[PDB]
Amino acid sequence: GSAMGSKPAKPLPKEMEEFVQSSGENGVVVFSLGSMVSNMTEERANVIATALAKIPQKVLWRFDGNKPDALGLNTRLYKWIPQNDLLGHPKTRAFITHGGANGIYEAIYHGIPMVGIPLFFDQPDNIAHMKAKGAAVRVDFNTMSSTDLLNALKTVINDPSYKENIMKLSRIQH
Amino acid sequence: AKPLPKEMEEFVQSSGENGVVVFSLGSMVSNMTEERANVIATALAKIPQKVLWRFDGNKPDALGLNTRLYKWIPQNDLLGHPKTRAFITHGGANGIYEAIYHGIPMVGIPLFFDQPDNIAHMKAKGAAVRVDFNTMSSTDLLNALKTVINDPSYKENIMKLSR
Repeated sequence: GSAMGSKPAKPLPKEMEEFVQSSGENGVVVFSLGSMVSNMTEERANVIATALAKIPQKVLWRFDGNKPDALGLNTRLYKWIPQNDLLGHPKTRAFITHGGANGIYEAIYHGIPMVGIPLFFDQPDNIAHMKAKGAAVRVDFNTMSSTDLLNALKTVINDPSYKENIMKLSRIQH
Repeated sequence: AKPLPKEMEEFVQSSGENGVVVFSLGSMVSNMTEERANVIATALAKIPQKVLWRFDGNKPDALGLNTRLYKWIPQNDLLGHPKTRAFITHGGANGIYEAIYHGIPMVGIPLFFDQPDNIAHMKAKGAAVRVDFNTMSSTDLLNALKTVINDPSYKENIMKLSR
């Protein structure tokens, strides 16, 4: 019973696990665009915040800018997230991601369907293969409206075809 | 509710009282030259810790029996494991936050972007040593690892930053 402890650390930090548990039946959504667009224009952050505020899920958003004016009560901002641990949490319903390789692998591993928002580099191709397999919907960061993002979210969270398609990939992967 | 994939967990537990080291240069090091992979593998093979290396290229000839390659690692789960002794990282912000949160000292190998300044800050705080990916020899990397594992000031300094 030392100060460090001799057991593996808890999956989620203290307040974060309480926030996830408070989602009840609706569950949560993980939102991370990676380090390179954790800061963004006020206009883009409010488009996103407005969409996220309209789903009944709780939302964990990796974000470091100024708090958006339209941030919903269901949404919390985090400078960092234990992404794999959130994706493996039983409450998690969807992953909004830029489509990096580590994130897609964790999404497939844990069977979490995606809203893909590719920005740079391999990310457009990474999401294209997920969209092909029915495990993701794709939206365009620069031009998406709040309703565009909200519809993508509602689709991936509630239409089970996305969950089932990524579970097919999950069951091969492990 | 298990942080590590089964086979990865068995490897981590197999480290006994030596513990493990987590090595990840992130997404932008997809692959590297044979020459660099052998320099790294040679160094990693010479510590008593077991080593989990995020790596997706050709298996290095010099890969030690203490070292395993993974296309993907659960980085926060490994850093939170009681066996973990050090984190060799490119210096991405998320990894550094996790290392600070779990009290794990770092060998920083910054490559691009914010990574040089991220690692420079950790080194200034005594929580990291810094090496150069393109220049480092096997001895350089081995000495850095030995330092941050065996000199406790690095772990103690990063635990200060924790709170």
